[PDB]
Amino acid sequence: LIVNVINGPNLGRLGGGTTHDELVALIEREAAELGLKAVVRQSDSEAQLLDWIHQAADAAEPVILNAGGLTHTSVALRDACAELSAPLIEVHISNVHAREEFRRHSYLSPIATGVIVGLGIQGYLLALRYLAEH
Amino acid sequence: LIVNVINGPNLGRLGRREPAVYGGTTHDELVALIEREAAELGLKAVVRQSDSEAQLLDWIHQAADAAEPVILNAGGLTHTSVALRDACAELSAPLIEVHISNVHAREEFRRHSYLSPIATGVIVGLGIQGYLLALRYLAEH
Amino acid sequence: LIVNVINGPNLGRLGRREPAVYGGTTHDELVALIEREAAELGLKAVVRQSDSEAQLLDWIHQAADAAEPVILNAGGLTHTSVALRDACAELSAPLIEVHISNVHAREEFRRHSYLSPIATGVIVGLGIQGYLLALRYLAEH
Amino acid sequence: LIVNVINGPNLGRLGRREPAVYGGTTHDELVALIEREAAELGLKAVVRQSDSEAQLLDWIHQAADAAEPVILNAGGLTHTSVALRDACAELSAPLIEVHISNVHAREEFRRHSYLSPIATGVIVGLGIQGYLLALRYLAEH
Amino acid sequence: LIVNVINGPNLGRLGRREPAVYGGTTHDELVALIEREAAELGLKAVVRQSDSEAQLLDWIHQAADAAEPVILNAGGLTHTSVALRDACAELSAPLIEVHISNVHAREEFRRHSYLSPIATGVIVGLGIQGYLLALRYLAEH
Amino acid sequence: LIVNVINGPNLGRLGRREPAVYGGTTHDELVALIEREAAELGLKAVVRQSDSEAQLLDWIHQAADAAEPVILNAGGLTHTSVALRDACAELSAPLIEVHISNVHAREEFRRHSYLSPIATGVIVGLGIQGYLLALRYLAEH
Amino acid sequence: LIVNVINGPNLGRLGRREPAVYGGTTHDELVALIEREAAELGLKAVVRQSDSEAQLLDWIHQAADAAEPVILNAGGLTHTSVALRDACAELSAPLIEVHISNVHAREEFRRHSYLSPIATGVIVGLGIQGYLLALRYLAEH
Amino acid sequence: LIVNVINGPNLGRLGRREPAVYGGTTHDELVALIEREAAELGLKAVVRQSDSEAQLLDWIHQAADAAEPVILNAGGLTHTSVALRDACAELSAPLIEVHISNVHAREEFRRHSYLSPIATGVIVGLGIQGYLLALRYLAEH
Amino acid sequence: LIVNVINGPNLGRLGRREPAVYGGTTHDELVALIEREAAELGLKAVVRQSDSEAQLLDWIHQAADAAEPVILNAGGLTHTSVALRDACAELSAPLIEVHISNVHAREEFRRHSYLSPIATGVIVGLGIQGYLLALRYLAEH
Amino acid sequence: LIVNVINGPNLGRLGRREPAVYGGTTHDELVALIEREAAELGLKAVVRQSDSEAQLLDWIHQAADAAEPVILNAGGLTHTSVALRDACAELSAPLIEVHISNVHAREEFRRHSYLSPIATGVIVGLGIQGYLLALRYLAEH
Amino acid sequence: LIVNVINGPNLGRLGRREPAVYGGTTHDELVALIEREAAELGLKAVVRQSDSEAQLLDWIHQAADAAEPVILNAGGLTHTSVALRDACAELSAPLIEVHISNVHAREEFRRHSYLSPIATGVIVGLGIQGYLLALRYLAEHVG
Amino acid sequence: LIVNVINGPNLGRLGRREPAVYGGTTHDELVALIEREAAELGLKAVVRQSDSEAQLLDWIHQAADAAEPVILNAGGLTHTSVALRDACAELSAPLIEVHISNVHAREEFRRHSYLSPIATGVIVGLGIQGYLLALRYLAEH
Ligand SMILES: O=C(O)c1cc(O)cc(Oc2cccc([N+](=O)[O-])c2)c1
Ligand SMILES: O=C(O)c1cc(O)cc(Oc2cccc([N+](=O)[O-])c2)c1
Ligand SMILES: O=C(O)c1cc(O)cc(Oc2cccc([N+](=O)[O-])c2)c1
Ligand SMILES: O=C(O)c1cc(O)cc(Oc2cccc([N+](=O)[O-])c2)c1
Ligand SMILES: O=C(O)c1cc(O)cc(Oc2cccc([N+](=O)[O-])c2)c1
Ligand SMILES: O=C(O)c1cc(O)cc(Oc2cccc([N+](=O)[O-])c2)c1
Ligand SMILES: O=C(O)c1cc(O)cc(Oc2cccc([N+](=O)[O-])c2)c1
Ligand SMILES: O=C(O)c1cc(O)cc(Oc2cccc([N+](=O)[O-])c2)c1
Ligand SMILES: O=C(O)c1cc(O)cc(Oc2cccc([N+](=O)[O-])c2)c1
Ligand SMILES: O=C(O)c1cc(O)cc(Oc2cccc([N+](=O)[O-])c2)c1
Ligand SMILES: O=C(O)c1cc(O)cc(Oc2cccc([N+](=O)[O-])c2)c1
Ligand SMILES: O=C(O)c1cc(O)cc(Oc2cccc([N+](=O)[O-])c2)c1
Repeated sequence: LIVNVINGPNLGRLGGGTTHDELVALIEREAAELGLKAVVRQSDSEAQLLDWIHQAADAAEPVILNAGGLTHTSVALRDACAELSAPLIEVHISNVHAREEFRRHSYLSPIATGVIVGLGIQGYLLALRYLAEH
Repeated sequence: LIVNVINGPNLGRLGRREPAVYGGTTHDELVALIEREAAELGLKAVVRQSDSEAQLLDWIHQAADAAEPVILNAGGLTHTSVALRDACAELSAPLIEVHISNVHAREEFRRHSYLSPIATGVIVGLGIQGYLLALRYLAEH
Repeated sequence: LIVNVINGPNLGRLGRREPAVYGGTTHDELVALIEREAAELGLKAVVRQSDSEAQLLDWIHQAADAAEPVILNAGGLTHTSVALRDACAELSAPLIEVHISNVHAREEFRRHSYLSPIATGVIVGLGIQGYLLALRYLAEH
Repeated sequence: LIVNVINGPNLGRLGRREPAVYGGTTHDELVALIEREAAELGLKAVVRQSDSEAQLLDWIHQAADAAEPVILNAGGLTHTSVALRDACAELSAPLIEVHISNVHAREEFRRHSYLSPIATGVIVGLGIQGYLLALRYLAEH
Repeated sequence: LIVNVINGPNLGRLGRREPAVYGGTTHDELVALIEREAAELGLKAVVRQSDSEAQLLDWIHQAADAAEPVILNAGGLTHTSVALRDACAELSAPLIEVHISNVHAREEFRRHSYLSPIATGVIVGLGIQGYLLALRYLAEH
Repeated sequence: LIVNVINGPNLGRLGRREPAVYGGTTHDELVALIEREAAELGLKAVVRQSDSEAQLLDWIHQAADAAEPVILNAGGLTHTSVALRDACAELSAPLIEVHISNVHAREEFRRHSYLSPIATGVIVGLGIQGYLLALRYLAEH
Repeated sequence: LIVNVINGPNLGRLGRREPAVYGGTTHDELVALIEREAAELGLKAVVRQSDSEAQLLDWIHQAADAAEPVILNAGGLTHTSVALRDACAELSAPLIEVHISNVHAREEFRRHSYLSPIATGVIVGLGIQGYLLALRYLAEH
Repeated sequence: LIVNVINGPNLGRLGRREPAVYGGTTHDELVALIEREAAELGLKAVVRQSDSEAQLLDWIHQAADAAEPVILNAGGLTHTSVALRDACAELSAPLIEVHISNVHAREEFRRHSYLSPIATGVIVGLGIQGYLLALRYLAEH
Repeated sequence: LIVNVINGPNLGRLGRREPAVYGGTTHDELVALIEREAAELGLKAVVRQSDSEAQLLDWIHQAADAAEPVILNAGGLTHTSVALRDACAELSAPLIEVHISNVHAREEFRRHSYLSPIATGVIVGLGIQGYLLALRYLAEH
Repeated sequence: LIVNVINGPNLGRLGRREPAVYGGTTHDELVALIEREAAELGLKAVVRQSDSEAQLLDWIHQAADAAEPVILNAGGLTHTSVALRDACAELSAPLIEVHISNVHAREEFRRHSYLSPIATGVIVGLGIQGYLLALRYLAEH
Repeated sequence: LIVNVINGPNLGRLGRREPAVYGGTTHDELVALIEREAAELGLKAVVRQSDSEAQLLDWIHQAADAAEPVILNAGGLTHTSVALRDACAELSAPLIEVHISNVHAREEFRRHSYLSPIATGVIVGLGIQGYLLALRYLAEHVG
Repeated sequence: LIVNVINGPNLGRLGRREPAVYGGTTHDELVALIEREAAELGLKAVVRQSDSEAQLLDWIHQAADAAEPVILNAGGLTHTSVALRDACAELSAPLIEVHISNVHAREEFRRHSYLSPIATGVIVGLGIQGYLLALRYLAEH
């Protein structure tokens, strides 16, 4: 089945050392090393993430979500994310607890299945093979 | 490469209580899943639990001297121990903090960790599968 | 006369989610309700929904320049957009903030709203009805 | 059938100057007017006012036995009474919190309320009519 | 040999509402229970409930002046009333704060008390038996 | 020319206890002291006392009507009662808050008051003379 | 039927200090005192003291399995130990927190406990006798 | 009997800026007024004003050495200066803190003083007569 | 060199609204003014405005790519957006944060900025001229 | 047309180290830089520095008497001195608070100013040129 | 005669990693420094380290019962232990609390201590010599 | 080597004031004890005292241009003065904060210091012997 990998603001600026296009490629290759198909999408717009997230709620598909800094400010994002009936994994490339004190709070974490933080790009792959239990 | 998995207070219990939250797999079963699964990655995994803060510091020092990676679920001490943060700050190999359960979905005092700011990173919410994934990460630093 | 009923993010999507919190009626059903009711009262409701702050602001700006009353349920944005608040502060005719659910009976953070300080009034927890009680008011003033 | 409208401290003083923020309507006019509209909706209003906490509680307890609805403007006690909060908690018919001024547009302390969380909804800053709209809510259920 | 058992606002409704937090047995039977038990220990119990803060302060003053010990469940007034604390602050005989429910296992606000700092002791969450245990302490003092 | 002198909860008990913290002069002695002073200043002083919040409010309402100055010691309601503050916000004539002890040298919670922001002035720590000095102030306007 | 009395750090030197804040009663005198009164009520007290969190933790584990009750005085860990809180969360029999002193009359840091929200109830500031009253609650259930 | 009237920073500009706020009376006019009150009261008052913190401490020292009461309006330093507070704590004779305007009807930072806690009492918001009333209080001690 | 002037939400409504808070100059005038100054110093000024967080982000990215300096006014996103902050973080050229009004004179919530920490400098409350002074700096480096 | 530039504590040490946060030019060189720069604008600048708060206040007073503008760099006093604030709150001509370094990128206590709400505007983080641009703002409106 | 010198969690790793921040002296070497310094002054120091809070508490009761001075560096526990503060409150002989690093130059949570308020005095940031100056303090008083 | 011993406000009154807290040695004696002790250690120690912040800033600048160690007790300035902090940040030789009394056992606001973060070290509450121990440490370098 399908896994939605949604990246938030500033994530298209990637390049860790890997770029975003390279990240789409490693996520997909792996997904396929499992019975999984991955759809990686990226936008700097709250309304666009909102859209993708609704689309995943109607589909009832897992979502992986690294929301950038909206992790820390968006409730809109949280509320439309609660409805998700499949797992939600929150991913942060860098360790947000080792930075400014405001990064140590997330409107998403409470409603996520789980959260992976600070393990780099591999945060994405790790999450995929949590999901591969359905 | 050796890997240290260290489990703090109350992890000896498990999954003898609170299946809804903490799972249902025994601590023994867990030693066995971690070990077999690490062998399968080409690592050797030493796993221990202890309810004793002093003992966890000892093992963490040992890791520091031997320069080995650490997978640490400090349990309750996660939210209270500065002593434990300090011993871990010494580690030069990766330290991953693990939570079986999703702390951000419980009492607010659990949303705070003295260790996170000093780990390489954190897994929370993913159940037992959370170790193992930490293994995979370490498997290629 | 003319009244702009603005609904923010995750609205739309009404009736397709926790019926325990938001009722079971659609966004298309609510609008029918709103604009039938507005006639009963000799006004013309204009009802819209966007998940885009930028969009919601455009609408506010428009109601400011035509000096039309606004009934606004800003959804999530309510607890976060100083921007959204800055737009409504310019309104020269009444502004009524409306929440479907009772925000005072949920997570503590839904209890502060950037918009209320600068609204004429606020209706919370009266369900979908809240919009129609907002209409009237209005009708009077 | 019966709907209990109840006002707290200083509301006897309505109309009679203080009207930059509370209006020119006296309390007996408001009584007349809530009953005028209540009748015109099929309901029978019982409007009462007291400066006494113990009297307010006593009225609330009686509604909780009669299983009648309560529209409550507790004035200043909104912001401080847990006693008033608790008495309202047992109400099985709707409770509607109502304020004449926009509490969010004044002193910071006025922005908290012990009542909201355990009420069905709140109406704030609509003036008098705040009351009439709560009656409208009730009539529709 | 004389002991005052003073019950604050809402306690009169004990019964009667939410059997799962406050208990099944009503206020009259609480009186009756307490008086039999105070007699057993060779004490005369004067149990009294009011919804009126001024009434409570008065009872308290009488107790100060007669140097009688006092057992107190202030109700909502525990978290809010400095007057009450000031009345209490002058008892020469012991003063025991009692609450049927575990306040700490509830809303944040219930967890602060004006009374505890100037009380001899505090008994909480032990149900209606808390009053009886309070009588034991006094019998032996 | 009438000055209202108004003492809230526990001032009934002045002199009866706490010799160092409040002094040995009783409420009656105070009432007399205050009347003498008034009629040496061209004034008429009515001194009342109540442990009831409702009564205090009533008296405030009556001063607001007659446009008369108030010297007010609210005791424990100073720190807690928003109802009081609002009643007081309506007086056309000067309001002077008075405290016998130095509230600033005691528990934290006593250092804040709801009254002073809306009072002409506050005299604190000056013991019984507070009232007589406040009288003098009013004699001068 | 068996009751677990568990005392934490510092409690091993009762009476060896401060007749003022705690009793003039030693630990063994208290153990004798507890065992005896326990027998009177038809129970089996097992009183046990440790300065060690790890050892406290394991006594709690045993009691959770044995499905026995627990009277817990954790000492300073009361205010510091999430691990202690978490071990107790699992007890099926009642948990009752006991404190010789009235903690609420001391440093503000002593006025918060991690234990209380998960306990059947709490007894504070009633000296050595707080344990004997705890036994009475359990004899009763 | 010598009283010391000390005025801190900005006070030399009275009358020349504001009010009211600070009244129309100038510092020179206040000097004459305190000289006439001092005569009427049968004592002495030495008024001095300085924008300098160290000047103020020196004067305060001399008063602590000469056992003289102090009346102090310390201007901005009231809110910020621990130096002045320590200096004041030493006074054996009474210390009355005076503020011309009502500090409680302004910015929240004005509502905290470092002086009130170690002062005999505080007069606030009676304008310039504040100084006069405090001189009268000292004419008892 | 080329300077980017970016202006976020509501800045297209330069009065239009609130003359005494933001000034009488419109956005179109500001552009022309900015361009005279640019030209008068030999720079190119690109001025652009949007009510969209995504847009501003995107303009920021292409300034980061072009290594061009940015004179930014996020107008409200300033207080709320950490995303916006993350984008400016990559600016290698200098970043000037500009506010037309003095935010320190306004509600407290305007007094924190997520941007200031990473800005080169900040100019606040000099009205439209803030932008001009910010070019003048970029001219001199 | 005089403009007063006022520098507070430690600004006499400009360029005597550190590199780094404040720049290489010393206070004597800046004094002259500014005077030259005011003359090219037709202003006449008086630059003064002092480490004495009284001095500063005396200086602000003369500007208040002369209706003259003021560029103030209070240094450390900015975060601490309510006395400076009130001084300044009386200037009828523009007040520009200037800081050489970017206070928002240093310790959190440096992000708050008592001056800012009463200045006309604030320039932060543009180094020595801060002063130069404040003159430029002043050569207008 | 006797001074109890007690070190808490983590002090066993002094100078054995990392810093800089805490000097480059081993705990063993510190034990020696303090003991020779204590002899020069005509005192006998007992120097103990433990990562175990029960062990720290235990040494403290003993110091309380013997009425001997404690010079204490509780390391991690300083910021978190109420258990430790209560045991220490019993000391009627002088209690001087020591820190090798400057706690006020570091993370906020390190700037509060449950121990300072019941200590005679505190030395912070004077490195290893913190300990010696406390010994000198004890020895300039003495009757 | 020359060591600068700087004492702030109120420390000239040392020894003639609550010896309970500051002990009974005067300030002149203190000068001698320090001078003497410094000689046997082989250092020249200049000791200075002022109540004036400017005077303290100046002494520190001199020490900073000299590159000489400072032993500093700012008294009350420690908790308030940022100006003082910044003057000390500039010192290249070690700086020792010294407090005669144990600040951690007095009022809470004394438990913070603007100086400790930037000082080599602090000695607190070991009385006057603290200044000597600061010399002893400086001789070691
Ligand atoms: O994945 C994160 O660790 C993360 C955490 C955040 O608080 C924000 C965030 O978005 C970005 C914030 C800055 C930069 C980049 N980037 O792609 O170079 C992404 C990413
Ligand atoms: O792994 C966690 O998510 C976790 C988080 C905590 O805040 C504490 C914690 O330790 C336990 C706390 C209680 C029980 C069990 N258990 O083994 O059923 C473990 C574990
Ligand atoms: O109208 C509300 O009660 C409300 C309150 C909020 O704090 C957020 C909010 O946005 C929504 C959040 C989730 C769902 C829906 N919906 O109507 O399907 C709306 C709506
Ligand atoms: O209904 C209110 O808006 C309201 C809110 C309060 O916080 C207090 C309150 O009581 C009053 C407070 C002041 C005046 C009047 N009055 O009827 O002129 C009423 C009324
Ligand atoms: O006894 C208590 O547990 C208690 C705790 C409180 O915070 C308030 C209190 O007063 C009441 C508050 C609500 C209800 C009832 N009641 O007797 O049904 C009593 C009672
Ligand atoms: O809340 C106060 O700080 C306060 C201040 C007062 O001057 C009076 C007051 O009411 C009383 C509070 C306690 C005692 C008495 N009394 O006259 O025995 C009165 C309370
Ligand atoms: O039992 C208590 O009231 C208590 C409360 C505390 O905050 C701490 C505590 O641990 C102790 C702390 C100091 C002494 C003793 N003791 O039994 O001599 C016990 C005990
Ligand atoms: O006496 C006061 O009300 C007062 C309170 C303060 O917080 C500061 C204060 O200092 C002054 C602050 C500004 C002006 C004047 N003045 O007399 O022209 C005095 C005066
Ligand atoms: O939130 C602010 O502090 C803020 C400060 C500004 O200088 C601008 C700003 O954005 C605006 C918010 C509201 C209106 C207008 N406007 O251009 O009339 C701008 C917001
Ligand atoms: O001008 C500033 O940016 C500034 C900000 C402060 O928080 C304090 C301040 O005073 C000084 C603080 C340290 C040094 C110097 N100096 O002249 O080298 C000045 C200056
Ligand atoms: O002595 C200190 O400055 C100190 C301060 C602390 O906040 C903790 C502390 O214990 C240690 C904390 C970490 C390391 C080491 N060590 O001996 O390398 C000791 C020691
Ligand atoms: O030396 C101290 O511990 C100290 C701490 C302070 O917070 C202030 C302080 O200044 C003094 C404050 C009051 C008196 C005296 N004195 O020398 O009698 C000094 C001194």
